[PDB]
This record gives sequence, structure tokens and C-alpha cells, in this order.
Amino acid sequence: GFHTINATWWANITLVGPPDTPVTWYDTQGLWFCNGSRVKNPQIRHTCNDQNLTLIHVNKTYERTYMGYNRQGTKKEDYKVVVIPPPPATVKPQPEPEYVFVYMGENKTLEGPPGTPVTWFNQDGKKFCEGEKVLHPEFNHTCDKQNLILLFVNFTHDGAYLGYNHQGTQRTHYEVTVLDIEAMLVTVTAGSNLTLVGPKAEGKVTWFDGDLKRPCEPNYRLRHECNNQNLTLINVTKDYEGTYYGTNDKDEGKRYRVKVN
Amino acid sequence: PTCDEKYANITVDYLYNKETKLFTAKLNVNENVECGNNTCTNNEVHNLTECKNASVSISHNSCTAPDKTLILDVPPGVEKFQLHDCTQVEKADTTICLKWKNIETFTCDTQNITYRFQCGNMIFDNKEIKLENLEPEHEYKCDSEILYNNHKFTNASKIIKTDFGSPGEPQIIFCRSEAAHQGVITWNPPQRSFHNFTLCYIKETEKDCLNLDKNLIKYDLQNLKPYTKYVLSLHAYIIAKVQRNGSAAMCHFTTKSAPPSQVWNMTVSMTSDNSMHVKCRPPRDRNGPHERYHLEVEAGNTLVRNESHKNCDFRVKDLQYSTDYTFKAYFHNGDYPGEPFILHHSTSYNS
Amino acid sequence: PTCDEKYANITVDYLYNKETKLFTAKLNVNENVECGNNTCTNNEVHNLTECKNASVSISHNSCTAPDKTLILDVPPGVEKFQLHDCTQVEKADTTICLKWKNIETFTCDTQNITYRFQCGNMIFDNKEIKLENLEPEHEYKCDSEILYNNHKFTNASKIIKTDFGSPGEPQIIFCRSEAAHQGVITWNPPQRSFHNFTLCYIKETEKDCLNLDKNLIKYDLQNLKPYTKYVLSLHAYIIAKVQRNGSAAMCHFTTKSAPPSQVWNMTVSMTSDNSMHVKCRPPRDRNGPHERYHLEVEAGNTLVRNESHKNCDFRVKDLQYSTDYTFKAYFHNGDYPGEPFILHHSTSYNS
Ligand SMILES: *[C@@H]1O[C@H](CO)[C@@H](O[C@@H]2O[C@H](CO)[C@@H](O[C@@H]3O[C@H](CO)[C@@H](O)[C@H](O)[C@@H]3O)[C@H](O)[C@H]2NC(C)=O)[C@H](O)[C@H]1NC(C)=O
Ligand SMILES: *[C@@H]1O[C@H](CO)[C@@H](O[C@@H]2O[C@H](CO)[C@@H](O)[C@H](O)[C@H]2NC(C)=O)[C@H](O)[C@H]1NC(C)=O
Ligand SMILES: *[C@@H]1O[C@H](CO)[C@@H](O[C@@H]2O[C@H](CO)[C@@H](O)[C@H](O)[C@H]2NC(C)=O)[C@H](O)[C@H]1NC(C)=O
Ligand SMILES: *[C@@H]1O[C@H](CO)[C@@H](O[C@@H]2O[C@H](CO)[C@@H](O)[C@H](O)[C@H]2NC(C)=O)[C@H](O)[C@H]1NC(C)=O
Ligand SMILES: *[C@@H]1O[C@H](CO)[C@@H](O[C@@H]2O[C@H](CO)[C@@H](O)[C@H](O)[C@H]2NC(C)=O)[C@H](O)[C@H]1NC(C)=O
Ligand SMILES: *[C@@H]1O[C@H](CO)[C@@H](O[C@@H]2O[C@H](CO)[C@@H](O)[C@H](O)[C@H]2NC(C)=O)[C@H](O)[C@H]1NC(C)=O
Ligand SMILES: *[C@@H]1O[C@H](CO)[C@@H](O[C@@H]2O[C@H](CO)[C@@H](O)[C@H](O)[C@H]2NC(C)=O)[C@H](O)[C@H]1NC(C)=O
Ligand SMILES: *[C@@H]1O[C@H](CO)[C@@H](O)[C@H](O)[C@H]1NC(C)=O
Ligand SMILES: *[C@@H]1O[C@H](CO)[C@@H](O)[C@H](O)[C@H]1NC(C)=O
Ligand SMILES: *[C@@H]1O[C@H](CO)[C@@H](O)[C@H](O)[C@H]1NC(C)=O
Ligand SMILES: *[C@@H]1O[C@H](CO)[C@@H](O)[C@H](O)[C@H]1NC(C)=O
Ligand SMILES: *[C@@H]1O[C@H](CO)[C@@H](O)[C@H](O)[C@H]1NC(C)=O
Repeated sequence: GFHTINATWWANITLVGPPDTPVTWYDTQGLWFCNGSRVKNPQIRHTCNDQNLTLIHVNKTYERTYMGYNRQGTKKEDYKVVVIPPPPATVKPQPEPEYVFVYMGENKTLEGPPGTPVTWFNQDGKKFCEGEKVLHPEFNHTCDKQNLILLFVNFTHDGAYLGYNHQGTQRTHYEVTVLDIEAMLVTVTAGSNLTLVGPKAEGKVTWFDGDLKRPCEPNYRLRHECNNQNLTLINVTKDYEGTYYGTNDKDEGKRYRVKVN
Repeated sequence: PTCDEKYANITVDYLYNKETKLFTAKLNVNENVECGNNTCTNNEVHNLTECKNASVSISHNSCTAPDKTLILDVPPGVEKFQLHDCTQVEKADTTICLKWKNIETFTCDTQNITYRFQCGNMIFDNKEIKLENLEPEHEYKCDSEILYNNHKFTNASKIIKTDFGSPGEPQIIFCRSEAAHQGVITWNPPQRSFHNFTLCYIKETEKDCLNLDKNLIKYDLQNLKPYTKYVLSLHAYIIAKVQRNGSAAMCHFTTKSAPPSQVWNMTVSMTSDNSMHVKCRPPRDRNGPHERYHLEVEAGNTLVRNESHKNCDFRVKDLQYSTDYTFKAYFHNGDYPGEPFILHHSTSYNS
Repeated sequence: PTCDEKYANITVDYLYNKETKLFTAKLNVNENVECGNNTCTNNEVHNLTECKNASVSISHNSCTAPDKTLILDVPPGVEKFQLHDCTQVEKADTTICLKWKNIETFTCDTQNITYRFQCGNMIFDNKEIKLENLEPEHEYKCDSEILYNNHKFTNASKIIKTDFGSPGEPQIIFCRSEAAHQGVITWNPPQRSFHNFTLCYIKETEKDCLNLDKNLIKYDLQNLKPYTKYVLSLHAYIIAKVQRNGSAAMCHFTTKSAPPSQVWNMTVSMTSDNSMHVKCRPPRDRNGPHERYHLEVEAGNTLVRNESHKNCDFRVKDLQYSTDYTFKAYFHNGDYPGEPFILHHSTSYNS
């Protein structure tokens, strides 16, 4: 008959079908799941047998009603499989950045996070080190599987350094000092006009949103006014809340988080 | 002394018994009411049918003659109404909906039925109530009563707890790409609770999305079109009964240049004895800021002619009669020349 | 006074006997009356022939001459009236019909005959009575009286059972076609009584119906033309005295796509010493939302030319003198590549 099964996340839940094998397992929407022992629609992780079905690593997309039928189709077994999410977990913050002062003409060793290899980046957005191999040789630095050694520290070696593991779960943050575009949060009153300033006057401006549809394109669901430099919002409603990123072809962009009062 | 006026302002309360589904009338008088026609022991009258008038003589020992009779009707319906939570799932964090559903029909008219709601410090008079802008993660309780002829006979309390919502937001430290197909995106996890870090990347036309674990903070994107701008939006999403996505942090980067693909529409035509016209279309993937086409003419695997032009239109002349030359045309975007496309063509002769 | 005046307003009651098929007439008087010629003991007279005038004399010891003369008209036979059920089979689910027929004629005239019918709370005066708006699966009771000149002489009653009918309505759970030739339709049995199901599939050309047992809940259509839309109508029917099928459920779905067949009449003709003209007709089974043609020209079992045209019209120029060429042309629907059509031809030329 009709049964309700809750289970938990990442649980291999087994649904028992009617007798008189073979059996077919379908859904109400119309997505084929199981045809006898053979499996159909591999994009959904599950396995089939002559009578029963098994779902592996269930999640939100599995919250539906599965119907199993015998060979003759005279009997039905409906199971309403829902998924209860686990309690939310608070992610532990990454280690706080620390400051290191290096004198001129000295070689400084910085320890990476445990777990080789250690990947080292800088604040300006360049790949300083990827494992043992060293990129950007002009900066005169070396890198083993664990640490990063700056040789003949410059006056321009001052800056931020980030060290990550192979999986990137952990992070270390250093600020090396040589010794001798923030997002804008805008609150807009409903039913008013909002002006957003884009990039410089040299180049066309392209806008994107969280919904991933360009606001300036025609037939947009929200009214707008796009020019080569600024964006105008007319009669702002509640649906205008979100984030809008405007960038030109010269690799210059700004992000505005619009919240409606 | 006189019973006529003493009980003129009496009050009658009606109680519904489910086991017998019957009505009991109780007089709000401390002293005993005694009757001879119907059983009215103590101060309660039993076995009364709804929507029917009954006559009962009311008298007391303290008050002497004359006597009097009272007429009573019974319209109160108790238990056919059930309280239901009509809260919308998409806005369950700050909105609480309470409704009353009737399951059994009754002979009572709706014009004499009222609903009163006491939710904490709020009082409402409506059959269905809505509450907006309620603080999340607070478990409240509210009482609802049904009044007939301005009397309390049905009341029900219900406890409602709000759901999770509004996660985020991630703080993208930096996004870039120092390789033709490899890009690096680095962010930080939001302080508030979230589940699994949905990240989307969009090129000029195409767009794709994926999910990342709550632990890792650095990600690398592969199979990226060289010299193509990409915009990435990352938002930490939690899975309630309705998935709450939260605000999204956006970043953009352009991939480094790479050698282009082969030239397209390599067309060669013969016009004169040793003059050949070679023209072609630009390659599908430019992978460079500049435009340039280089055509080399060889004979017997020996380079003998080499020309370059910003447009694919080359003329070949001054060649031996009936000789199988090889034309190799390639694209030089400025940094990394592309792989050449080679064809074989023969000449004509002298009159 | 006189017997004629005393018994002027005398009344007579007639009782019918089926064993003798005779009417006995009784005078509604208390005192005993004696008759001269015919014996009339007490107040009843027997052996009276139907539809014949009878003259009788009424007198009493308390009244003098003249004697009362009474004329009696005997009503016709009771058995000559028959009750017939005129209910139509097609409308037996909501209509009941009753009729009175006179199989055997009688000398009595038909002008003074009254038929009064009563079904439930409805009373009518007509020979044929018809009632509509009847709930299925119910039994009704009717009675009727037949009066001769507004004098009751026949009574009858009957019970009619309402035939079951109008089943349904089945609800289709879903319909789909995930394969190239297989489609799955799943429904739900109706609540009311039913026997079997009828499922009709209609396409752009033909419509065909099939019958299914009540036990079956799912069906799998097979041997279907790929990439075609079918509309399926399902209705449960019950074999009553006449077949009753209720309101149907309608759905529509299209199958998947399969590789197309080979092209037709791929004509190949000579154009010059190094050019060839290739044409072909579109395949009968498009099996796709797009039309495209791909041609591959090979020499010595080695591909040397690849072309793609929207129509089957290809020119093969700049070839080699005195050598063979194989043309493989196929139709592409945008989803699957069909079986190529292959031909061989020799460029039999010499400079
Ligand atoms: C200090 O670090 C800088 C790098 O940040 C090194 O000096 C200068 O590096 C810049 C940037 O790469 C060089 O400019 C470019 O370099 C190469 C050729 O060297 C080429 O890409 C360009 O033509 C351009 O010139 C610059 O030449 C270089 N200068 C010197 C004197 O090396 C430097 O090695 C570090 N150390 C010290 C002690 O300055
Ligand atoms: C549920 O069973 C599946 C199948 O065994 C497990 O998921 C992975 O499935 C692949 C493909 O069959 C196997 O190669 C892997 O070994 C399986 N993973 C593991 C960790 O064994 C899945 O783990 C099972 N889930 C539970 C909770 O036991
Ligand atoms: C369903 O799975 C079966 C295998 O279990 C696939 O192969 C069919 O197997 C049955 C017996 O189980 C044979 O009678 C058929 O001839 C097989 N081939 C078919 C139906 O094409 C089968 O292909 C799978 N799909 C369907 C729709 O039955
Ligand atoms: C949810 O579970 C499914 C089980 O199939 C995981 O697999 C993906 O499911 C989506 C949605 O149907 C498909 O589009 C993908 O093709 C499936 N495979 C892969 C490799 O992504 C899915 O990853 C799970 N989602 C999570 C854990 O967020
Ligand atoms: C499918 O499920 C059925 C029903 O559970 C299995 O049949 C029996 O299941 C019980 C469960 O307690 C086992 O103890 C028995 O041993 C099972 N009997 C047999 C004959 O298998 C059945 O095994 C499952 N698998 C298949 C392939 O049908
Ligand atoms: C920093 O490291 C550099 C690179 O190894 C050192 O420079 C070399 O020093 C060695 C001896 O240790 C010499 O043999 C090399 O000739 C040096 N290389 C150059 C290019 O000059 C440097 O001495 C280290 N500095 C400190 C302070 O330890
Ligand atoms: C309806 O109101 C009655 C009182 O008229 C409530 O009954 C009391 O409930 C509390 C707990 O909420 C108990 O401690 C008391 O003993 C109950 N009786 C009295 C006389 O106070 C009742 O809870 C309310 N709600 C419902 C659903 O009946
Ligand atoms: C799933 O949870 C519901 C909650 O109402 C419960 O009724 C049902 O029995 C559960 N099913 C299981 C544990 O299989
Ligand atoms: C998020 O996805 C990861 C990786 O698959 C998994 O371990 C984790 O349980 C998921 N979190 C939730 C809340 O489902
Ligand atoms: C959140 O992500 C889900 C899953 O992709 C999507 O269906 C939904 O539209 C997104 N937005 C909101 C507001 O839930
Ligand atoms: C060919 O000639 C161009 C100038 O026309 C020159 O830049 C180039 O180096 C020459 N060689 C090749 C191999 O392109
Ligand atoms: C429904 O029943 C009628 C007879 O009552 C029959 O003529 C008709 O064909 C049936 N319709 C079907 C089977 O679709």
C-alpha cells in the first residue's frame, strides 16, 4: 500500500517490491528508475534487482513517491520517500593571519599547512608556488613540498601570502613586511529609483545577477535602464533584492548588493 | 421573595458532550434551581437538542410565588472545527498562518459565529490569521477560540516553530586564472550556518553550476576556454523544507592566451599559369587579441615562399610549370601560433 | 316515503372475483332489501356479466309503492389490464417507465377509464408515466389504480430496481515515452463499479482502441513510430444490459528519436573530367527536428573530402584524373547519424 519512509542523509534505503518478479520501479513524474535487474537512467544513483530497489546517497532530489509494479502490473507498491536534513553545522574559522618581518638580504622560510603539497598564492592574484615546482622565477623564491623560502627579499616582497593543502580544506595566511574592489551594500526604498555606477568611461559595461540573467537584455522580468556607464532602477520592488556585478572588457568590475527596505 | 425578577438576568452556559453528542445547559447561579417538569438537578439541564426551543420552570425555595418559566435555545457547535497551520513553505521563516477547517456540517448559521485569536501579545478577530516579520528560530504559542452568541465554548492552543533561512554570505578573497584552462577561486566560509556551497560559472554565452563541500575553501576549475572571460557566483545554501540559498558573492576573471585552432574554410583557386588565390575564414577560437595569417609555399618539403597578411587573401606567382607545391596556412594571434593547415596544389604551364 | 325516493341516492360497491371472473354488487344499506324476480338476499348480488346493463328493484317494509328501479353498469374485467415496463435500456440508469395495456378489448368504451399513478411523493393521472433524475443503485416503489368512470375497480403495485451505469472516472497517474518504441501509461481504478477499461491511441493518421482487464493498472505500448505524438484516452466501462462508459481521461506524449534510414535514389552523374554531381531525396523517416546532409568522399579507402550541406546537392571538383572515388552520403537529424549510402564511381578521363 502507501507507506512513509524518512531515513537520513547518505543512507542506502531499500524499498521492497511486490512478489511475482520481475518488477518495474517508476515515479509519478515519469522518470524511469528500474526495469527488472537492468538499471535505467544512470544519472540517478540507485540499484535494482528482480523484486526490490535500493537508493544510494539520497538527498533532496529523492523526495518523491516511488511506485513498484509486478510482472503483470495488477499490484502496486507506493513509497513516499522524503529526506530530513541533518542539523546545520558551524564551520570552524581558518587560522588567523600572522605578521612576519624580514630584513634586507635575508632568506625567510614560511611553513605551509600540514599535508603535502602546499600551494602558495599572493594578494595580487598570482600563482607563486604549486608544489616543488616554482612559478614566476623573477621573484627569486623557492618552494619544497612543505614550506616557501624567499631568497634575497626585495622591498616589493611585502604583501600577503596564502598557503593551501592539496584538498584546500585548511589555510595559512602570512603578511610579509620588509624592514630596511570591495562590494558595496546599498539599501533602496521600495518604489524609488536607484543609481549604480559602473566601470570607467573606457569600454562597454556588462551586467550579471545572482539569477545569472543579464538585466540589460530585452524582455527582462524587471524594469531597468542601462547606459554605457550607469544602471538605473525604476520603481524598485521586493524582487530587486540580490547582487549585481558590472564589469567591462578591461578586467574591471564592481559588485553591488541591493537590499530593499 | 419573588422569583420572577431574581432569575430574569440569569446566564446559561451550554456544554457539548462527545460521548453522547448532547447539550447540557448550566445556570450561573450558586443556589439550587428546582423543577418539576424536567430533571434539573443541582444547576445543570441535560438532554437538549440543538436548534430547538425548550421551556423550563425556574423557582427557588427562598423566593415565593409567583413562579416563572424560561425558554432556551442551543446553537453552539464545538468540535467540527480543526486548527491547521497554513504557513507557506517558501516564507515559513517569518510568516505564520492559522486557519480553521470544518469537517462536519452543522445546522448553525455562520452569522452568529466569531473567531478570536490571542497570539502572545497580539489579539485578532478573523477566521484565518497571518503573521509577518517574525523572528526566526523562535517557538511561539497561540490560542484560538470560537464564540457563539458571545460565549466561550471552544478553545484550542497551538505551538509553532519557525524554520531556518537566510544563510551566507561567502566572502570571495580572489578569483583568477593563470593558465589557459585552469582557474583558481579562493573564498572564506560564512559565519552563519549553511550546507553545501553552490557555485556557478558563466562564460559569454554558456553557464554551468555545481556544489562544493562546506570544508574546502579553495577550488580549481578545469576545461576552460582560453582567452575567455568568466564570471563566478558562489552562495552558501542550506537545505530546509525549502532550500534557502542566501546572498551570493560574484567575481570575474579572464583566462590567459593559448595557441588557436586550425584555420577554417581553406579555399584555393587557380587563375593564371602560376598564380593561385588562397583565402580562408578566421578560426572559431581566436585565443588572441590580434589577427594575422601566415601562408608558406614549399616544394619537395623545402620552404621557398613565406607571406603574412592581416587578412586571409594571398596570391602566389612566379612558380614552375606543372609543379605540385604545398601551401601551409596558419594563424598567429601574436603570442602562440596555431597549428598549420596544409594543402597540395599544382600549377599550369607556359603557352 | 316511497321506496323510489328513499333509495334514490343508493350507492353500489363492486367486488371482482378472478376464479369466476365475475363482479358482485353490494348495496351500501343497513336494512335488508328484498327483490321480486332476482334473488337479492342480504345486500349482495352475484353472477353479473361485465359491460351489460342490469335492472334491479329495491324495496323495504318501511316504504310503499313505487319500488326503486336501479340500473347498474358492470365494469370490464380486471385481468384485461396489464402493467408494462416501458423503460429504455439506454436510459435505464436514470429513467423508469410504466404503462397500462389492454390486450383484450371489451364492449365497454375506453372514454371513461382513468389511470392514476403514484411513485413516492409524485401523483399523476396518465396512461403512461415516466420518471427521470434517478440515482443509480436504488430501488423504487410505485402503485396505481384503474377507475371505471371515476370509480375504482383495479389496483396494482410494482417495484423497479435502477440498473447500474455511468462508471468512472479513472485518473491517469502518468504517461510517458522514455524509449524509441516503448511508452508507459499508468492510471488509477475508478471508485464506482466497473468491469474493464478501454484505451484509444490516436496519431496524425489512425486511431486504434484496445480493451484491458480491471486488474491491470499499467500498460506498455510497443511498436510505435519514433518521434511521433500520440493522444491516449482511457475510460472504464461496465457491461450492463447496454455497455456504460463514463467520462474519459485524456493525455498526450511523444516518443524519442532514432537514427534515420538511408537516403533514396542517390543519383551520381558526371560533370567534367574532375567534377561530379551528387543528389538524393530526403529519407522517408526524418526522425528528428533538424535536416542536414553529410557527404564523405574517399579515394583508395582513405577519406579525402568531408562536406555538410542543408540539401542533397554536392559538387566534387578538383579531383584526380583516372582514379576511383567512393561517395558516402547520409542524412543527419541533429541527434543521431543515419546509415550512410555508399556508391563508387571511376573518373574515367585522360587529361
Ligand atoms: C625584485 O623583484 C623584481 C620583480 O618584482 C625584480 O626586478 C624587476 O622585475 C621586473 C618585473 O618582472 C622586471 O621587469 C621586466 O622583467 C623582464 C626582464 O627582466 C621582462 O619581462 C620585461 O622586459 C621587464 O623588464 C625588471 O627587469 C626587474 N629588474 C631587475 C633589475 O631585475 C628583482 O629581481 C627583485 N630583486 C631586486 C633586488 O630588485
Ligand atoms: C551504498 O552502496 C553503495 C554501493 O556499494 C556505496 O557507494 C559506492 O558505490 C560504488 C559503486 O558501486 C562502490 O564502488 C563504492 O565502494 C561505494 N562506496 C563505499 C564507500 O563503499 C555506498 O557507500 C553505500 N552506502 C552506505 C551508507 O553503506
Ligand atoms: C529491461 O531489462 C531486461 C533484462 O532484465 C532487458 O532485456 C530484456 O530481457 C527480457 C527478459 O528479462 C527479454 O525477454 C527481452 O528480450 C530483453 N530485451 C528487450 C525487452 O529489448 C530489457 O531490454 C530492459 N528493458 C525493457 C524495456 O524491457
Ligand atoms: C544528490 O544525489 C544525486 C544522486 O544521483 C547525486 O548525483 C547527481 O544527481 C544530479 C541530480 O539528479 C544529476 O544531475 C547528476 O548527474 C548526478 N551525478 C553527479 C555525479 O553529479 C548528486 O550529486 C547529489 N547532490 C548533492 C550531494 O548535492
Ligand atoms: C527482495 O525482498 C524480498 C522481501 O524481503 C526478499 O525475499 C525474502 O526477504 C527476507 C527478508 O527478511 C529474507 O529473509 C528472505 O531470505 C528472502 N527470500 C528470498 C527467497 O530471497 C528477497 O530476497 C529480496 N531480493 C530479491 C532479489 O528478490
Ligand atoms: C639565500 O639563498 C641563496 C640561494 O641559495 C644563497 O645564495 C647562494 O649561496 C651559496 C652558499 O650558501 C653560494 O654558493 C651561491 O653562489 C649563492 N648564490 C648566488 C646566486 O649568489 C644565499 O646565500 C642565501 N642567503 C642567506 C642569508 O642565507
Ligand atoms: C482550553 O481552555 C481550557 C480551560 O478552559 C484549558 O484547560 C486547561 O489546560 C491547562 C494546560 O493548558 C491545564 O493545566 C488545566 O488543568 C486545564 N483546565 C483548566 C480548568 O484550566 C485547555 O488547555 C485549553 N485548550 C484546549 C485545547 O482544550
Ligand atoms: C516517517 O516519519 C513520519 C512522521 O509523521 C512517521 O509517521 C512515519 O512512520 C515515518 N516512517 C518510517 C520511520 O518509516
Ligand atoms: C554536503 O556535501 C558533502 C559532500 O558530499 C556531504 O559530506 C555533506 O553531508 C553534505 N551536507 C549536508 C548538510 O547534506
Ligand atoms: C536556490 O537553488 C535552488 C536549487 O538549484 C533553486 O531551485 C532555487 O531557485 C534557488 N533560489 C531560491 C530562492 O530558492
Ligand atoms: C614570413 O614573413 C613574415 C613577414 O611577411 C615574417 O614576419 C615571418 O617571420 C616570416 N616567416 C614565417 C615562418 O612566418
Ligand atoms: C460506450 O458504450 C456504448 C454503448 O453504451 C458503445 O456504443 C461505445 O462504443 C462505447 N464507447 C467506447 C467503447 O469507447
